[PDB]
Amino acid sequence: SKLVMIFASMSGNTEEMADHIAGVIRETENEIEVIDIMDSPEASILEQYDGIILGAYTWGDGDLPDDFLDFYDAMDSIDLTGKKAAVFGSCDSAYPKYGVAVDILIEKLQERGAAVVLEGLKVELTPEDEDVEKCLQFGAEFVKHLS
Ligand SMILES: Cc1cc2nc3c(=O)[nH]c(=O)nc-3n(C[C@H](O)[C@H](O)[C@H](O)COP(=O)(O)O)c2cc1C
Ligand SMILES: OC[C@H]1O[C@H](O)[C@H](O)[C@@H](O)[C@@H]1O
Repeated sequence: SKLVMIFASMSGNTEEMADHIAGVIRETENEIEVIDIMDSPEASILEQYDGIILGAYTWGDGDLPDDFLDFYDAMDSIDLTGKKAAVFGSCDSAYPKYGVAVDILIEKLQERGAAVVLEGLKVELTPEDEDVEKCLQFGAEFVKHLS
């Protein structure tokens, strides 16, 4: 199957997670295109993939990264019925609205008809060894839902 991952990372923590998850998926008989939100992908591309993984840190007052805002708006016009999806991100418990960008992106995927097949994966700041193993389990469990 053909998969897409779109991630946002300012300081590198969510990108570390993205690279682990994608590297695990690449050891299966599936292809994945990993795209940084800074490179301005259009949301319509999500319609062309069998599975979708989004990654995002949380910013400001429990908001999406600034660079995700246009893409998020454009998601109101796409049809994701049938697709398998999941979301991850790095987080900081110095903030009350912890990792809520993950929850916001999950909600939007649900609204557009995607089957969200995993709980959101939240890691505190830079992954430690146990967090890295959680990234491996996320990728392995995601693939199981593909046909
Ligand atoms: C201005 C600012 C606001 C933030 N607001 C939140 C927040 O509401 N909730 C949260 O979990 N983290 C918040 N964070 C923490 C980042 O999401 C966290 O540092 C994360 O590791 C960044 O991921 P990245 O390395 O991929 O950029 C905020 C960080 C900054 C700098
Ligand atoms: O493409 C836009 C439309 O897509 C779907 O029909 C949504 O359910 C609807 O809320 C939205 O207006």
